[PDB]
This record gives sequence, structure tokens and C-alpha cells, in this order.
Amino acid sequence: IGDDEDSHLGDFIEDTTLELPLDSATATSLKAATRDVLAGLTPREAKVLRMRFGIDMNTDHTLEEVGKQFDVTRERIRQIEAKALRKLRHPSRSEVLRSFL
Amino acid sequence: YSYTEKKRIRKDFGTRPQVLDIPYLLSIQLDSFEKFIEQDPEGQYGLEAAFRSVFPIQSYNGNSELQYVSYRLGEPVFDVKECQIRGVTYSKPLRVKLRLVIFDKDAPAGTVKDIKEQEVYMGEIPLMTENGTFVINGTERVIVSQLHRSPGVFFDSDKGKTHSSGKVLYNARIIPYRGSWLDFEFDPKDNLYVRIDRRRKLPASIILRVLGKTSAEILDIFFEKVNFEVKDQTLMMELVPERLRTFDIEADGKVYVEKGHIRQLEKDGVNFIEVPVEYIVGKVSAKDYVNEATGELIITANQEISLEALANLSQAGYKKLEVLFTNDLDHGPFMSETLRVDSTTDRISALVEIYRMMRPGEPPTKEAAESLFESLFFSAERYDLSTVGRMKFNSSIGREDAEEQGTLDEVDIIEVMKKLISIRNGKGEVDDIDHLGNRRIRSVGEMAENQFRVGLVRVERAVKERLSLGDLDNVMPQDLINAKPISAAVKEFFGSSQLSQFMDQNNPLSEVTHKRRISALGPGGLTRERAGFEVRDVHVTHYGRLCPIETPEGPNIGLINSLSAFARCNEYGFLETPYRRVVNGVVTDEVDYLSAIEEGQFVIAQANAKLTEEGGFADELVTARQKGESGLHPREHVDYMDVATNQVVSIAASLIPFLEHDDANRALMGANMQRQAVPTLRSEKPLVGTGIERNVAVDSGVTAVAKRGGVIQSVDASRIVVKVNEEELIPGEAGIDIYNLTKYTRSNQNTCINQRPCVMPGEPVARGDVLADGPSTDLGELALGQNMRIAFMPWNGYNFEDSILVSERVVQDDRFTTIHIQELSCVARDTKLGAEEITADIPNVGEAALSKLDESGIVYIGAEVKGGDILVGKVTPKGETQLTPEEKLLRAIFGEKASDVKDTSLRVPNSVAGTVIDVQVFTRDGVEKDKRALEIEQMQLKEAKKDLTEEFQILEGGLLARVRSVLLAGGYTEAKLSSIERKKWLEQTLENEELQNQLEQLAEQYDELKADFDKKFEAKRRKITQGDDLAPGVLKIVKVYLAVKRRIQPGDKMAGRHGNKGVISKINPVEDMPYDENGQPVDIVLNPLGVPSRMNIGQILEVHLGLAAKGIGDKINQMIKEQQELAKLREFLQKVYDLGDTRQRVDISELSDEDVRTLAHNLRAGLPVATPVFDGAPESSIKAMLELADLPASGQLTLFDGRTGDAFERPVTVGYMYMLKLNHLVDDKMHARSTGSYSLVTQQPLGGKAQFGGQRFGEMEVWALEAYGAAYTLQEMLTVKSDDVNGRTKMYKNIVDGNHAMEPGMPESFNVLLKEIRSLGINIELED
Amino acid sequence: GGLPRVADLFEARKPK
Amino acid sequence: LVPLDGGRFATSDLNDLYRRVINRNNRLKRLLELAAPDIIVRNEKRMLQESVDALLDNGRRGRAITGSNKRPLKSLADMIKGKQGRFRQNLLGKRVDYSGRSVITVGPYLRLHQCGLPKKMALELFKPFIYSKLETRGLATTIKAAKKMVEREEAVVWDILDEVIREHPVLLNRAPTLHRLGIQAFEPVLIEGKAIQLHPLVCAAYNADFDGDQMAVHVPLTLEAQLEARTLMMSTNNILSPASGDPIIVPSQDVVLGLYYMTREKINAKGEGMYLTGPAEAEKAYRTKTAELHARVKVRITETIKHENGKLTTETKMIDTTVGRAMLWQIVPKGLPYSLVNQKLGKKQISNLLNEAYRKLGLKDTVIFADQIMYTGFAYAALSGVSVGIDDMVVPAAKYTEIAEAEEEVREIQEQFQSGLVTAGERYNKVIDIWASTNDRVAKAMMENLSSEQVINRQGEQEKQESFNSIYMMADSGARGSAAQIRQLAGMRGLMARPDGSIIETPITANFKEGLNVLQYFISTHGARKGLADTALKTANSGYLTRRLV
Amino acid sequence: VGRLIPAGTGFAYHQDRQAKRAQ
Amino acid sequence: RTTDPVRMYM
Ligand SMILES: [Mg+2]
Repeated sequence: IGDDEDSHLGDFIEDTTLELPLDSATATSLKAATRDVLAGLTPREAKVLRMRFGIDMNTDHTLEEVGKQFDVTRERIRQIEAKALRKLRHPSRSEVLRSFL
Repeated sequence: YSYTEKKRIRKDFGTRPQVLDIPYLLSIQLDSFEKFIEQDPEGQYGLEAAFRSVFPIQSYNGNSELQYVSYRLGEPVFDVKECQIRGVTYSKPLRVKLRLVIFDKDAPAGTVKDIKEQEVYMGEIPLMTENGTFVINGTERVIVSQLHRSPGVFFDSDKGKTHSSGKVLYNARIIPYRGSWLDFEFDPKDNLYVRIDRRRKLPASIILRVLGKTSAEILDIFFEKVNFEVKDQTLMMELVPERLRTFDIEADGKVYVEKGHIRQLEKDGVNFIEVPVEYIVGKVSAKDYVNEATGELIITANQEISLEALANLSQAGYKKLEVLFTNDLDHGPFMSETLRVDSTTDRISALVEIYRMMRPGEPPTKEAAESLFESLFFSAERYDLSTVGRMKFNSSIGREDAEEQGTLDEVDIIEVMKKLISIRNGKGEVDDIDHLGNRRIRSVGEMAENQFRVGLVRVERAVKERLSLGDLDNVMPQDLINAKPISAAVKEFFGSSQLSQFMDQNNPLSEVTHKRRISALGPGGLTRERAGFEVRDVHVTHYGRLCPIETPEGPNIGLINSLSAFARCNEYGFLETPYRRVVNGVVTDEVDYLSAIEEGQFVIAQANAKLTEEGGFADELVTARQKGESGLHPREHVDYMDVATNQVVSIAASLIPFLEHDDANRALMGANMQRQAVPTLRSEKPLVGTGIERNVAVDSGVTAVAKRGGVIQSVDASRIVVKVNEEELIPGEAGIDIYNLTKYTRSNQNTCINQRPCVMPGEPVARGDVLADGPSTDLGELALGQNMRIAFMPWNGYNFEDSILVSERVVQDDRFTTIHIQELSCVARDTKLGAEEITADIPNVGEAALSKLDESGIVYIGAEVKGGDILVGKVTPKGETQLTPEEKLLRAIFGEKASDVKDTSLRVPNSVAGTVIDVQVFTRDGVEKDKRALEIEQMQLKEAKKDLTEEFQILEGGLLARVRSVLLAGGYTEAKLSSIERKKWLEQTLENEELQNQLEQLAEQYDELKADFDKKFEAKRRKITQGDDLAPGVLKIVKVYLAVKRRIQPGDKMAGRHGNKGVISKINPVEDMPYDENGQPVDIVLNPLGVPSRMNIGQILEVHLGLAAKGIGDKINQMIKEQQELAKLREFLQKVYDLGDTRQRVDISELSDEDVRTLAHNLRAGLPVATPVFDGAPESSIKAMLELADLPASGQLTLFDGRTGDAFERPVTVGYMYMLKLNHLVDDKMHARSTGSYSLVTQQPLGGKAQFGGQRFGEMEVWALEAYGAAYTLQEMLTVKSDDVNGRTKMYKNIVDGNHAMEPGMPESFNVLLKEIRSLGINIELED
Repeated sequence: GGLPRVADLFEARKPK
Repeated sequence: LVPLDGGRFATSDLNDLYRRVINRNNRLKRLLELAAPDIIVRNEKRMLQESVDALLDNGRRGRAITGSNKRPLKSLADMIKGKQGRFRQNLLGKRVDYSGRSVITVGPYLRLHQCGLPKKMALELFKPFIYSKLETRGLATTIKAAKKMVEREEAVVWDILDEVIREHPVLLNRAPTLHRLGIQAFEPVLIEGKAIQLHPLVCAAYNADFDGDQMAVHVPLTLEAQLEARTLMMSTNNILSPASGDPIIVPSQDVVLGLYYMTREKINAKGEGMYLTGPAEAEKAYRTKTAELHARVKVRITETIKHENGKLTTETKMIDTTVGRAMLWQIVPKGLPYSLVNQKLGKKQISNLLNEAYRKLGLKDTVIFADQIMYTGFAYAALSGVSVGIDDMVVPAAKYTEIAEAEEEVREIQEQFQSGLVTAGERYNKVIDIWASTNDRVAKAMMENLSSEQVINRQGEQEKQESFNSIYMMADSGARGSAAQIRQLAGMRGLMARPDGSIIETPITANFKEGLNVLQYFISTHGARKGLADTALKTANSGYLTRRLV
Repeated sequence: VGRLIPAGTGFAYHQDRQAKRAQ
Repeated sequence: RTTDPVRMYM
């Protein structure tokens, strides 16, 4: 390309699969922030949410094996997770998470 | 004086009358293309020549053939403007009449069984615009001429720099326009060898044998014979007198010297000489002698005679023996020794050896060898010594026949051998490889013809293949040929050739110089790593043909040249220059164009030669040149004179004032630098010029020139309508001309192309007058820069080196502010997930950024946009994306989730702020047109109809004015005509046949007018409404044009016309710059230190002359402000124009009062002066101009420091200099990057501003860091900044965390290295 | 004759 | 094999070579099942070998295989080797992040350790540092908050940028990097604009002139790199040339011209014979217009000598000097003799001043002295008002008579040649000799007329004085120009060489003041082109030599 | 290979490795 | 004498 023997089309091809370092820093910061918010919880609902969403864990889990933790009951797990969710939605402990929108 | 020139007459300081006006500057392009395209009834040029060179197409069997009849060019689908808008090539269809003639097999060969005439489409031929440019793919391009070697024979030598001894070795090389090369060399053993297409050397007797030359015939051709007889039992020398002039000489009456002048004894003349037997021992036989009784060959040709051989022929009865001539000085045995080393003894062996060297490793057969040698040089299909090549060949060998031949023969080869042997002997000289009669110019017509012929041959192969089948009953001529290879060839040449270049469009001078550029590179030319010093030098034959100043400074020096001012190309492609004849000692008006070969013979005088009132020379001995050497020659021996003082230099060098006071280096720089100037908001004439500006401005095509004279009926910033005179009107014409002006159109270099009217409504205009001024034009004069007040002094280090100190008033007055127009394109394509949509519904973007877009999602016209603003909104469908669990949680908490589409919209680039001046929408045929595209279509149609109706109105006014003139030849009252309503004129009833016939005629004419107007508008609507031919997969394209005003600032590059360039260092406040006694400050301060060492003195002279010119302008301004009488204004103007003993006679007495007012008004800002190159204003004239304006004769004033008020200790040179703003702007060169894109394979940062790339830390930088000892900085550059993928992310995180520490790893490039070395089957690995 | 001489010297060329 | 914009695909030639190898291998395997003539199998094996050698190294075996676009396919050896190879293009040199580039202007107000950096360039280069500081001092909650604040270009972003660049050195580079002084570390000063401001005294190290030159800026990240920049690569440390040991920061051009003008000596200047208490009163007399810069006065000088052993001896005396010499002494550091200033100061004298200051005082005093020297030189070169005019090029009247004599003698020797007394070669040689002698004599006459003037002294007679011609002052000070250039301007251009090397007999009898005619300009171009092309080729030759040495 | 050059500031580092390979 | 497989094959 151009009147140059030192120019080729293959020197202008990007690597679109890469992740920007800004996004990596955002991922790490979000990890720290959600760790703090979950540590601002009672342990049982925090662990229930970790199991239900897969935080710090290899696999995600549904209501069944989350119940299999202590008591195998579905609706109690759902109600616990919903209580934890509206508790986190409280404007007092969510400003650090709202900044990630 | 024309009206345009009368408005502002430039004072001419030249003293030598100009006898030949400069020719049209773009002739080299238009003439060549006219040769290519125009019909040639004799068939030596262009499409006709190519068609006759390929056709008729003969089938191998002989069943039928295809013959060419005629060709024509159709009408273009589009004109130049809409070809530029849509992005299609401006071209014409090629239609050729071909006849398929089918012969009769039963009848004798040559019987016309059947004929079939038909017209066939043979491709699309691009056309030249009136300005010498092509429009390819919507872009203006120029195809530059090529300087190559003329076909024919060249005789050269190694100059004794190859062998250990000197032994100058001579060679001959024949090169055709098309075909194989042939070489004939001499070795250090004095034997002549042949090369065919630069392969293994051969004895060079093979070719003569191939043509059928016996050894005796070769010896006869290449040597003279000396005879011997046996007369009265004595040896008998047939004496040639010239030969004699070591033994006892016969002719006892006139005994010569014995074993120890010649002319005195040879005067009497005898034919009997006796020589000893030993004189035969050294000779070599010249014939083959046979004995019938023995039946054997006693002695062979080219064999040394011995005593036993002498006895053998003595018994054989032969008495006459002829042998070859051989000397050491004048004649040589070279061909005989050549024959000795030759192993071939017959023609068949000759063809066998030629085949083996041609095609090694192939079984040689007689028929194949014969076909190979016939096709090498004696076949019209594979060899063509063209007309120019044929004439050069004939002139080289001195052959006066076979002018129309195209192939070699026995005569040609043998004369080549004879000339090469002669040059070895000493008679004759080698050829000069740089001499301009040996190098040829090849222009756009020739290479277009060549590529067309290539495509034609490509068609002809398949046509011959098809015709050979036989089944031809239902075939038409249009079913046999293949137009796509021809189109491919022409579009290859016009789109991908090295010589087909993007048009240089900074200013008119750049255009003109690009069109007049000759390149030695390209196909069939030189390569830059294989071109030595000799080709780059200025040959003595460049005088008047190639400019010795204008050439690129860099690797391309000497390889790209500029045509001289009066240079021309003859009918054979060789440059020629005009000269004035000298007859009877007087230098006449008659001119003659001489080439390089012709120029050497005569003695040519210079334009500086003093002349008398009678037309002859004054001095007894005049300075002239002959055979390339300058000297003093008698007046009576001079045969020619130069026509102009700028005959040697190019146009750009011709635009440099006081060029003779500048060193060639800085003149080179100034000529190169004038073409980089960017046009400004307001165009200002150069106060000090050369008188060439009008020619460049008019011939560049940027201005609007009047095709016919008349009175300007209507003027507006986009239109000029002129009413043509009665005397120059074509019968039955409208009588009015319309000029539509280009307004704020982007150029190829993202500059502004604007045409501003320079006329008044009612102003009389003649043919050739300038009506509108294009970019860098002022009243028909080229205006590349601005006139700036200049002081030569140092100022506190701010003009250190080449730095320039600029006042704030320069920025306030917007003197160097430029308009840059930029194109931004958003393309909505079709993807796998779906169709990209242009819409205003952009996710994650508020109404703050949607203010400037309309409903369709496109910004409005006139929207002031800044960096990051959305121009056209586009959304692209996206697939499923894996959400990280700690973002699924965030989705759970706050339920917002809108990621169906991704925002890929067109945005303004960073640090770019401007106004949207135009938006165009192109939609594929079959895609819905959104509201904005419909609005553009409606406005386009409305403007088209408005313009068409406006034309109809104005041309009907002109036509009815002509009809009224016809009626007024008798004269009546038109009030009665106006009493009846205009339309009601068609409702009148006439009973008389004389009146009724006229009524019917008028009705029919009105109907025809309506019909033609309807047809024109229907065609225009068809052109507007048709869908675009968008690329496959493309649904829509939107183009936005951004106009940016760029003001001068530090870092920008400024320059004059004398090679004095610099970078602005500071924008000084007005109160800090030096000022004179009247309180007027300077505008720019330049460093004097840069003048003496660079020897560019024309700038000081320009400064002084500009000071004088501005002083005279100030005097005129004063004399106008005080409302002084016209008599004194006229007196002052006449005094100004009478200064110096110049060739200009301007008589103000012949100018009207209004003309004098206009001229004085146009001289308010200074008096323009012309100082032609090598005919410029002397020091005395400059000083006299200074005294006229009441300015110091030294050009130096007393200046005061604005910071202190204290006068400087010495006078300072203050004047006016023409400065230019070069297209090297700090806005386009400032770049910075922290982290961005990376390469796909090497994983390294990209390169360039467009890619937001990074700077390259090359090998020398690494050496510098190693020399310092900075190991850690070097490791940072190698690993964590370029290609350590994990390390660079870790570094970014650490910097964000404020840690400033790195964990270096292995670069990815080394891993790639290892992988490739392993792919080469080599085990490379790392040990622990 | 200055740069070619140095280049020829550092490569330890044989004189002709 | 990647999708380009517009739907097109881009591939590497290795794909084509591998495809050929696989196709021929599969064909050979097929031909050994459908049992075939030995000739066919032999040909297929030949194909396989040719394809493998083409893949490994194209062009070595014979005709190089080309693609559909008619140029040879690039093999693995081509990936590995060459100027474009991986070793030299991507391993020994790389494109780097945190780098920028811009045009360079001149900063005369800068110190030797400072460089002017544009604000936008600093914002782009130091972006992670700005994000870090905004997060640390609390105005940015997350990293997108910091990114938005930087993009919006708020004021606090500018204060943060000042604090990050406060003492972070940057590396400036100019190509070609012929030696290690082509990259140096500077402390950045944020400036409004888009051009880098460069200290004049370092230009000689960079070979940098302000005619469009561009420089690259690099940001060292880690602490080790910063300390290497501050200690090793910083401009104040590199003031001696490693090739010879001489100072490389010697002043040039306007600095030299100003120091020369201020130290010159004029006869019967205003305030001659005055007695001054010291440099301060010389300054006071100059500022009050009592005395000129070039007045011969007597001044009380207190001078301190530092000996080799370190002895410091201070003593005061009255010295016959010039006002400018004392005013310049005001900035000379203690420890140096006054004889170094009591003379007209050319380039050599200023270089000697700096070298002596480094030899007897050290480094810090040397850099302060260099900065003050450059400031003073600029100031007084601005105050001098030195300018070039057409009247400064005085053509000696002896030139015309000398040309006439040479032409007459050339006519005489032409007559002698026509008589056969002398041959053609002798005639050529002695004509060359006579024109060379004429050129030398014209140059000598022009120098003698240009270098002197006659003035009226206090007692009233006429005295000989060195000239104050602008061109003469330019040449003699060593700022710009040498005797050859003044000879070309106001004397004779001399003999010029034909492109082959021969020297034309008739010279150019014109200088650049009256101007050359067409043929003289043509002969000038003959040599100008040769010079330019020789420079172009010699640059590459020298680069290859330097590479080989490295 | 992206390592510290055995010259200047990196010199000491390499010397340390030359000790470690010695032991 | 030749290296091209074409000619050897012929
Ligand atoms: Mg430069």
C-alpha cells in the first residue's frame, strides 16, 4: 500500500478480540466493590447470593443445590435472595455499585 | 491590454523584448490524448493503430476471419461533476464495427462465402477533462510522462573498470519496443560474443550461420582481401598505394626502402610488387580451395598458410591466393579468432546451439529450432522495432531504406556487427546514455495504446481458439470477443499504475507542475536502488528541455524532472526547444524547434546578447554555446539565439523573483516549496513577481475564463451570465453564456476550492478575460501567499535557527487562516445478525447528544460540531454476550438491561471542530429511502428545475432580443403587440396565407421549445432519482463534509520563494514588536544569520523592492484620500510606469477617467512589480524606486524596541516579503498515545496517526539506551510497552494503583520467532 | 574517498 | 484469515503454500492407490518436493511461485530474515506505548533541564497517572468517572496533570539517532500549543533545526526508569561529547553574535576614558546612555583564582577594558581569570570559557553559566540590531580590473597557442592556474576592503579600526558563514566542475550580488545536483557502516 | 528475549546470576 | 541441465 516496499496491508490489521485495560481495571474494581457490599451482609444471605450467582466460584447454581447447603427448600431460598436484593437496593449501601452503570 | 490586465497593470522591469509567448502549459497531456482518441485515417496512432496491429484475426485452419472496420465513442452516461459526486469513472463506451467473413471450403481459398457486419462493445475508455486530468473512481488523477530509452541500438563500453588491466571492452545492445534483446560484446581476449535475452554467452558467429552465411562469406564481409599471384615464376603483390604508407621492395626502377617517403615513390604508380615467402607464413587463408583430382580440401578458409600448404597449392597448379587483412591499429582479426572458437559448422548446428542456450534441458528438433529463431527477431507478432526505434536504428547504422520495417534482417545485424567492430578499431565513438536524443518521452496516449493493445491480444487469443472449431453458422461478431480483459487492462492502467497518481491540488501551481512532470521510474524505467549517479546529473542536453532546478530533494533526486517553460515533444517523443534564427547577421522573428541532436551542430547565442537597432549583435565576439561547450564566438558564425530568458527553468522556478541571486540549492527548495502552499481566506497578489502568474492562473483551469466576449448580464456568488456580442454569435443561437462557479468544494488534500466573482453587472468582457478567480488567484494572477512586513534582526532567541516570530496582528487579520474540508462516511451494511440501521435511537446516549440530529439520525446542515459529537447515528445488531457473575448480580439489583444493539455511529474525530456544510445519502436500489434522503432528493430536484427554468428564462430573453433585432430591421411599434396578452398571441386568428403560415411556424416552434425543455428536465430527473451502485452487502452510505477554519499558531511551517523556510515560535503581542518612527510595527521578524551562509540573496532584493512598492502604494492612497486632481494622479502614475529603461510602454493618456480611478484603487495596497528571471531589476532601479517613495536608499530604517522604547544600535532591513503557509500544520502532526490498538500477529502497537499508533523505538534508539546504561528503561520499552500482553495490563493496573513497578515477561514476537523457526523444521527451545 | 576508505579499512580489505 | 471492512478477507501466503503442499500430498497418496505409471508418480513426487521447498524458502530452488496478484509468495524464511524480518522489525526494535510526536519550536526562556510539553500531549501520555491521582484524592469514585472527567477536561484535571508532571522526566528523541545524545531526559513544563519547545543549547546534540523537524516524546513509567532518566540521560549530565570529551552545549548563532557584539572595541565611543567602580557601574552607565557598549574605560575588577590544589586567591585591580566586557563579567562565576573575557568573544572564546569553567569549577556552575551566557547573548543580539542589506555586500573595485587583466592575458595565451608555441594541455593548465590566482586575489581584496574602516579618534587624527559590517561580523564571530561564502557573495564564484569531474576553463566572474546569467546558473546546477545526490547516498553508506560497527 | 542487558544498571543483576550458576 | 519440472516432464 502506497509507494513503499516497507508497507503491507497486514501491518494495519487490529486484534479485535483483546480487552481494553480500562475494562480489566473496571472488572477488578467491581469485584472489590461487590466483595465489600456482600461483606456488608449477614453471612447466610451473602453465601446464598454467592452460590446463586457464582461469585468466587467455578459454576453457577440453581435453587436446588443452594437449598442442598443446609435445608433443601426452594421458596425459602427464593425469599432469602429477594430479601437480600431489596436490602442491597437500599440507597445507603448501593452508591458504590451504582457508579458502575 | 485586456480588461483584466487593465484593472491592475504590473510594472515590468524586464529589458529584453519577448518574441514568443509562452505556450499552453498543459499541451503535453491534451495533445497526447488527442493523438490517442482522434480518428487517424492513416493508422499510425492510437486506437486505430492498435486495431490494425491486432486485426484481422485469422483462424488457424483458414475457415473464417474477423476484420475491423471502424470505431466510435458513445456518449458518456455522466459528466465530470456527477462522476465526481457518485464515485464513478468519467468515460465513454467503445463501439467497433467488425465483420465476420466465412470462407468456402469447397471453393478455392480466399472465396467470400458469407459476411456478417455488427457493432460490438469493446470496453469503456476513460476521458481527459479539459484541464488534462482523469476522473477515476470519482477521484481526479494525473498520469505523468515517462522518460525511457528510445528503441534501437546502443554502443557502450566498460571504460576499463572490469578487467585487471584497462582493456576497454565494447558492447552493442539492441532493444525493441516489444520483443527480445540482443547483445554483442568483446572479451579481454578480443573475441566477439552474442547474448540473447541476457543468458549464456555464445561465439556470435552462430547468427550469421543461421541466416545462411558460409565461413567464406563471413570472411568476405568482415575483412578486406590482399592478393597474391605467380607471375613469371615470381611472387606477385597486387599493390594498393594506401597500404604501404622489414624487407626489400620490388619495382627496381623505383626501389623503396629495404628492411629499414612512400608517397613520392608511389606518385609514378606501378602494379608489380614481389614479396618473400616468409610473408605468407603469418597470413591466414581467405577461401576454401579444392582439388578435383584429389577430391579433398588442400587449405581451409580462416587457416594459416604454411610452407607445406604452399607446396601443395604449387603442385595443384593454383597461382592466385587471397588472404585477409590484419593489423594492430586500424584492422583486426577479431572475427577470424571468433570463427576459430566457434564449434558450429552449419546452419542446423547453429539453430541447435541457439535452442540449447534458449531452452536448456529440452530435446532440440529442427522445426522447433527454426520456429524459435524466426519468432525471436523475424516475426511481426513477437518483435516490433517501432517507427522511432526503426529511425534510430537506421540513423545509427547509416541505413537509408526500410523506413516502415518492423523486424530485423541480415542487413541490420551485419551493419550492427560492422559498427561495433569499427568502434573497436578506433573509427566511431560510443553513445551517450543520458543524452536527450537517446532518451524518449512516453505520455498518456502511448501507454493507453499499449495497454489497450495488450487487452486486444488477450481477446485475440480466445477469438482464434473459437474460430478454429468450425461451427460458425449462428455466431455473430459480438459473440466472439471478450470485453472484460480489455476493461481490466484499461482500469489497471488508470487505477493501479505507478504513473497514474493522485492529483496534487494544494494550489494551481501544484496542478500545473504535476501535469508537467517527467518520471524515469515506473514500468519499463528505472528503479531507485539500481539508478546510479550519472542518470541523476544535469546533462548538457537538458538546456531548454528539463529544468535543472526543480527536482525532489531526497532518494528521488534526478529521477523526477519538470518540463521547461518552452519545451515540447516532437512527433517521435523527443524534447525540442525553440530558437530564433539568425540570417545575414540579424536575429529574426522566425522560430525553429530544435532537438538534442540538431542543437549540437550550430552555434546558439544567448538572450543576454546585446542587440542593435538594425537587429544584429553589438559586440564583435558574443557568448554562445556549441556541442554543449560555452565560449566566445564571432558574430558572423552565430546561427541561433534563445527565445526567452526563462527558457532553461521550469514554471515554479520562473515564479521565483531574483532567482539569479540565489544558489541552486535554495532555488530548488523554493520551487519545491511553492507547491505546498495552502490557499487562504483572502488572496493577495505578490508585490514582487516575475510576470508569469497570469499564465499559470489562466492555464490551470481554476479560474472561469470567458469563452466569448460580451457584457456581464448577471453576477452572483455562484453564477455569471454574459450576453455575447452580435459580431461573434453563431447563427440561430440563444446568444448568452452561463458560468456556474464552484463553491466550497473539497480538494484532494482536504483544502478548499472556492471561486469568487471578479466582475460587475454590465462590465464589458472580451474573450479570454477572467470572470471568477479560483483558489490562490487574485484578478487573474496567481496568489500563493501574503505580503508581510519584515525586519531582519535577531529577537531574544525567538528566531533562533530558522524560527519565525509573528505578530498577533497577523492572527487578528486572519491573513494565514485556511479552510479545510474533510469527508466522513458512515456505511450501513448487511451482517449475519441482521441489517445495520441508521436511526436516532442510540442506546446509552442522552438527549444532550441528540440535539443536532434529525428524525432520520443525521446532523443538520450548519451544525457546529466538536470532537466526539455524533454526526450520523447507527445501531448494529449484536449476539449474546457472556455476562460475568458480578455483573449478573448488578443486573439483578438494578434491573436495567438494554443490549440488543451496539452503538457504532459516525463521530467527529478528536481535536476537530467545524461546521457541517453538506450531507449526501446514497441508498441501494430496493432499500427504503428515509426522510432525510427524501429531503435531499426533493431539494436536488427543486434546484435542478429552478436552474433549468432560469436558463430557459435568460436564453429566451436573448433569443427574443435577437428576434426583436430582426423585426427592428424594418421598425414598428411593439405597443400594439403588447396590447394583446402574451399567451393570447397564440390565440390570434389570421386569414391571409402570408400571415397564417407564419402563425403556424411560430406555433410549431413553441411546441418544439416545450418538448425540448420537457425532455431535458425528464433526463435530469432520471439522473437524480436512480439508485446508487453500492458495493455488495452495503445498504446505505451517508457522507458528511466538515469545514474547519485553521488559524496560524506556533509549530506551523511558513516559507518564502527563496528556500527560506521556518517554524513559527511565538505569536508576539503588537506592543512588543519593533516599530519605526511613524509608530507602524513590523509583522514578522526573520533571522539575518540564515541569509549569508545559504547564499539566497534574492530575498534581500525582494524585501527592498517590496518596501519601494508599498511606499508607492501609500503615495497613491494618500493622493486619493486628499481628493487630489486627476491630472496629478495621471502624472504620478506615468512617472511610476516610466521608471527605468524597461521594455514596457504604459501610456496613461489612453486610459479613460474611470479606468484611471480603477487602476489607482487597485494600486492602493502597493504597486505590483515584475522582475523576470535573468532579466530582473538592477540595484539602481530598486534604489530609484525607493527614492520615488521617499524611503532610504539603503532600504534600512531605524527601529525601536516596543518593550523599552530604546532605538536599536544599527539600522535594520525592513521591507515586504511574500510568505506562504505550507501544508505542514501542527494540527495534523501532533500525536500522542497511552494505550490503544495492537497488531494481530505481533501484538504490538500500530503505527500512524490514523490508527492512533505509537512511535517506533528502532535499533539506533536501543543502541543509545545501551550506551547510556539505562537497562530498565530499555526493558520497559521492549516488554511492557510493546508486546508483553500480561505485563502491559499489569503495568496499567499498577499505575492506576499508584505502584510504578513492572513484572516483565517474554515478548510475543520472540514466541512467534520460535514458532516460525520450528515450522522450518528446526528444533529451537529454551533450557532451564 | 573518506568514507569508502574507512569502510574498506574496517573490513580489512586486500588492496588490488 | 481475517474479515476486512466491506466483507473482504485477508490471508497470509503461508495458507496458499500449505494448501499446495497438502493438495500434492493427497494427490500422491491417491496415485499410489490407483496404481499408476511410474512417470506420473515420479512427477507427483517432484511436485511435492518443489512445494515443500517453496514453503520453506521461496526462490532458492528456482522460479518463485507467485499469487493471483503476480508477486512471489512470502515463505517462512522471508518471515524470519531480512530488514523486514522478525529479528530487525519486531525484536530489535518496536513500536511503544506512552509515546507521542510533534513539531519542535525554540524555547529561549527554558533552563537546560526543561522542555516545553503541550498540555493535550501530556493529558494523553499521562492518562493512567491522572486516573490514579483522581481516584486517590477522591473526586473519581470509579475509573469511568475519571475517564469522563478527563474527557470533559475539567480544571481539577489540569491541576492533577500539573502535579503528576511536577517532577516526572520525559525522554525526547530526534531521528536519526546517530549517538546517545539523540535521546535525552528533560523536566516538562506544560505549555499552551501543539509544538514541543526545545532548549537551544541542546540542538547541536540533536542536529535539530526549526524548519519543520519533529521530535518523539517517551514517558518512563517505573521508578527505575525515572531514576535512570534523572541520573544518566538527563540533559544536565550529558554536556561533554563522548567521542572527544569536548563540551557539546557550546553556544551558537545568536548567542555567539551577541557576545561578540557586546565585547567588541570601538574608537572614540561615547564615554571613553571613564573610570568605573565595577561591572555594576558599567551596567548603570550603559542603561543611562552615558557610555556605549564599545567604550574603552578603566574598571575595578575583583578576581578570584582557584588553583589546581584548591587554593582560592582573591585580588582586585584596575583594568583597561570595555563596558560590555564588564557587563559580561557580571555573569561569570567566581574562580575564573578576567583575561577570558577581556577580548572580542568568538565561538572559540566562548567554548574556551565553558571548558575552563567545567575544568576548574565543576558541573552545576557550568550549567548555570551556560544558561546565563545564552540569555545574555540573545538579549544583546536583539539589542544590536544586526541586519543584512544589499549595501553590506561591498564588491571591491579591484575585481573588475583583475578580471580585465585575466581576460587580456587569456587572449595573449590564446594567441601563443595559435602560434604553436604551447600545446593544448599546457594552455588548459595555465589558464586554470591564472583563473585560480585571479580568484584568490579578488577574494583577498574583498576581505581587505571589508575588514577595516577609518575613524576619527579623540585627539582628531585618523585611525584604523576593525569593521562593523554585518556580514563581516557574522563571519568573524563564527556564528554563521566562512570566508568562502563571503567570497561567493561579494567576490568571485570561481571555477566550477563539469559533472564528469573536469573543471571548465572560464569561471563565473560574477558573485550573487550582481547575479549570474543563464550559462553561469547552468554550470552552478551541474555541481549543486552532484552535491545533493552525493549527500543522499553517503547518508545510507554511513548508516550501514555504523550498523556494522555496532 | 526482553531481559536486562548485562551493561549499566542491569550489570550487577547479571553478575548475581553468574554467582548463582556458580553455586 | 534444467530445474523446471515442466521441461523434465515433457
Ligand atoms: Mg531541519
